[PDB]
Amino acid sequence: GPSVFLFPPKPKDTLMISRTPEVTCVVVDVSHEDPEVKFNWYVDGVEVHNAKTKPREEQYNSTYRVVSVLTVLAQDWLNGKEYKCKVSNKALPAPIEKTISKAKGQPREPQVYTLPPSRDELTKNQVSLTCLVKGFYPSDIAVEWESNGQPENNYKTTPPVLDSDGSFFLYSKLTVDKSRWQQGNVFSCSVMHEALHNHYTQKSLSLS
Amino acid sequence: GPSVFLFPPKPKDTLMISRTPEVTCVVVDVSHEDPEVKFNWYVDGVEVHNAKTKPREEQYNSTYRVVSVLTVLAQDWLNGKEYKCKVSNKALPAPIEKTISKAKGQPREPQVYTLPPSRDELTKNQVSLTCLVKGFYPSDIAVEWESNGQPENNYKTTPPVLDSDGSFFLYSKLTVDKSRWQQGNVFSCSVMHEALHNHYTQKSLSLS
Ligand SMILES: *[C@@H]1O[C@H](CO[C@@H]2O[C@@H](C)[C@@H](O)[C@@H](O)[C@@H]2O)[C@@H](O[C@@H]2O[C@H](CO)[C@@H](O[C@@H]3O[C@H](CO[C@H]4O[C@H](CO)[C@@H](O)[C@H](O)[C@@H]4O[C@@H]4O[C@H](CO)[C@@H](O)[C@H](O)[C@H]4NC(C)=O)[C@@H](O)[C@H](O[C@H]4O[C@H](CO)[C@@H](O)[C@H](O)[C@@H]4O[C@@H]4O[C@H](CO)[C@@H](O)[C@H](O)[C@H]4NC(C)=O)[C@@H]3O)[C@H](O)[C@H]2NC(C)=O)[C@H](O)[C@H]1NC(C)=O
Ligand SMILES: *[C@@H]1O[C@H](CO[C@@H]2O[C@@H](C)[C@@H](O)[C@@H](O)[C@@H]2O)[C@@H](O[C@@H]2O[C@H](CO)[C@@H](O[C@@H]3O[C@H](CO[C@H]4O[C@H](CO)[C@@H](O)[C@H](O)[C@@H]4O[C@@H]4O[C@H](CO)[C@@H](O)[C@H](O)[C@H]4NC(C)=O)[C@@H](O)[C@H](O[C@H]4O[C@H](CO)[C@@H](O)[C@H](O)[C@@H]4O[C@@H]4O[C@H](CO)[C@@H](O)[C@H](O)[C@H]4NC(C)=O)[C@@H]3O)[C@H](O)[C@H]2NC(C)=O)[C@H](O)[C@H]1NC(C)=O
Repeated sequence: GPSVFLFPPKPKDTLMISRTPEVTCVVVDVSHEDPEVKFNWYVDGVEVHNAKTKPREEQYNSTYRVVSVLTVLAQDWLNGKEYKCKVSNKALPAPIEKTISKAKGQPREPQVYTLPPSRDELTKNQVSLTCLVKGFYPSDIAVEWESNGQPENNYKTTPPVLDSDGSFFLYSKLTVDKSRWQQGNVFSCSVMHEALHNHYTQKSLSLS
Repeated sequence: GPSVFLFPPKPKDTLMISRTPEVTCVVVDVSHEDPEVKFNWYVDGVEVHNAKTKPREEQYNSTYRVVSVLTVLAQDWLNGKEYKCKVSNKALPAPIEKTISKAKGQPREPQVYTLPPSRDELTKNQVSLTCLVKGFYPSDIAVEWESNGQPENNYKTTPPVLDSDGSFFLYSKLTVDKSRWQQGNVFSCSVMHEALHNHYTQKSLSLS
């Protein structure tokens, strides 16, 4: 048979003014001769109807893949509303409810430190810039790098890791031409998280 | 019905002289009235019999959980031998083969930089020490921290992240009493990876 998966809004969507955060009910594994599902959504059990079943797109496993999407208020998600996606299907002898909400636990304000490349790393053509972002709850957050109010292309962020004190940390690495870090050039780590002021801070980092 | 999961040896096991690296065939979801499985193992298809079905231990889902374990040569794994765990079960109308070997691709020697805590982090009681370990392949690796030839207890390592250039990176964070980092005290990041010399390097980091 099948199995149902539920996914939460994106950090940036819920912590930014004019975005469109949404929850995404992914039904995977559907049998051809019975490929019709049926979604009924609920916010805190209260049945809401901003549904959006995006018609049934195809796959490889000789099976199938139906998906709904429910737009939702940012302050809704942040205030811990529960979002029950109720799948009703013919081929199943029972629906498959799957609830999910924000993570409860006390929010925690991330500390952000930016870290210059190790003296040794100069021997290369491109150098690494490190953003440490520790001690935060819940795990949802969003990191980004820029310079001159312009995004940077070459950075990659580790996913959050459960720290020893039940909070999270993570690093985001930025890579640049060694020439740039030298000169004087200034670069910024931007973090977006619940527990932050205006949900947003930004630490710079450069050369002395 | 069920589903089968296969897991590879641990990094340290295969890159260290006298360890006992093993592959672990985890059969999850077993029916009570038909809870008997059968494993037949193969190294590169050649059937080997260092099997080890650890009798069937229990669970919660009103289902079931049978497991085998096959010891194996370190240089075997590192040389890309393929390890087919063949599950034969009654309740299934077909076995469930699941192959897995080392990751193919050209091994790549990790660069290791250690990073002191950001000037601002001194306002706290405990300080963070960073190990950057980048540009390596395959993803298997093992990090560890110590001081005075003694392990440290408070560190946590991110899992490897796919970098832009098809290699991996990761950081390992070590936490210490601010008092220690000060003094003069020296700390070491220890890395164990295929592409390394003797499969092992270790960079130190301290105060000037
Ligand atoms: C054949 O049918 C389908 C078709 O899939 C096709 O074949 C497979 C093999 C792949 O090659 C596909 O590329 C290909 O299209 C197969 O369907 C798959 O089914 C498996 C399970 O049977 C699913 O694995 C799950 O993955 C989720 C999260 O995965 C995201 O990223 C995956 C890529 O790695 C991607 O596959 C998923 O679609 C999903 O996609 C994400 O979608 C959102 C949309 O906005 C996006 O933001 C993401 O970026 C996007 N990612 C991508 C790349 O698309 C994983 O979380 C599930 O496991 C969780 O839950 C399990 C318990 O239910 C638990 O055991 C796990 O440990 C894990 O637990 C989670 O842990 C963390 C907390 O730290 C957190 O993630 C969760 O909160 C927590 N969950 C819970 C509730 O505990 C799960 O493993 C795939 O989703 C699915 N593939 C696709 C594309 O849907 C299927 O394999 C075949 N049929 C079979 C079984 O024979
Ligand atoms: C009855 O209960 C048990 C309890 O399990 C869980 O318990 C509760 C608390 C919740 O978390 C529930 O989500 C869940 O019920 C269920 O047993 C579970 O079975 C599910 C699905 O059958 C498993 O999900 C998979 O997890 C594996 C990894 O599992 C390791 O790590 C887990 C968390 O980190 C841990 O819980 C496991 O114990 C296990 O631990 C490892 O064990 C070995 C043994 O020695 C050890 O050596 C390792 O060191 C150790 N790992 C460590 C360090 O933690 C994961 O691999 C699977 O994800 C891949 O496959 C999915 C297939 O569905 C796919 O959806 C994913 O996207 C993902 O994709 C893979 O990507 C890799 C990339 O390299 C690739 O190699 C694979 O080919 C590819 N696989 C694909 C696509 O198929 C998967 O998420 C649970 O782990 C397992 N739980 C336990 C306790 O074992 C059981 O299902 C329940 N009955 C039901 C629901 O019917």
